[PDB]
Amino acid sequence: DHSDLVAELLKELSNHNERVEERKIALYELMKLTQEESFSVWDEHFKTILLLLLETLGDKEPTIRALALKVLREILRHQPARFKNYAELTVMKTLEAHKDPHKEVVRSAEEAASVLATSISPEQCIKVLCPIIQTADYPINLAAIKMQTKVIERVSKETLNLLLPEIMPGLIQGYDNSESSVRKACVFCLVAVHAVIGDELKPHLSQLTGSKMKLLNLYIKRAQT
Amino acid sequence: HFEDLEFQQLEHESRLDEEKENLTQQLLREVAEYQRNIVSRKEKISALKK
Ligand SMILES: [Cl-]
Repeated sequence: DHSDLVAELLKELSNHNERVEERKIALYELMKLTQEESFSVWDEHFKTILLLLLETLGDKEPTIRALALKVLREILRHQPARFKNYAELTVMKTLEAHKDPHKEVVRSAEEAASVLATSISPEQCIKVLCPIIQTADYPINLAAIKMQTKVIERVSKETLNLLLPEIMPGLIQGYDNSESSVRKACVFCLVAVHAVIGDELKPHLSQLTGSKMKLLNLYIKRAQT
Repeated sequence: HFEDLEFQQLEHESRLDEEKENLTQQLLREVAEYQRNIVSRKEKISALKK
């Protein structure tokens, strides 16, 4: 029933940079069967489907790239457990799409990123974002910081404290970044950190200036109320 | 949209205090370095005495 459609989806999706309309329809059918949770053959075809979908993120057509991100988003929502071994690859592919020249692709990537941050293992996601936050270019680093915030909102105190030496250096550095969006994203991330460990965050912020501390505390007292 | 502009104005309203604190941190690092240079040389002077 579905196995005959999948064969079509595979051979169609492997047609890179050709037959745009046929691949849109195949993507829509896949996405529809994911949302409806009618796809009973994820246990058989997930790996191949995912890899062909991630390769589709680099298509020439922006409408194809945007649609593939929407499909990826729904697969993340309904089959998050299957991304355990492809977590790193999916994260980097989703973040990379944020620097797309076309706004529809960037928007889809943002939607896919927000879902990804809650569909992935918390500890695993932080350890892959930390080097990205510190080294990547705008706005990929910005997207990585926002994703890290969503993850920290879903961890315990003990889990976060064991990951603090990896997280904090990037946020401190990011508070001094050129882009105001990155600086603002770092403040909001620190607020999320404070929401978990409380005043145990203070000694990690010994490097920050007085006014930078006052701006952070302004958003902290704003969040709890 | 407006949240970004508020954040950017809060930074500006403390811009002067920001620069004085940055400069202070630089001066504090230089003093600390000079203090280590003195300790290093006083150790030599003490050793060269007897
Ligand atoms: Cl497979």
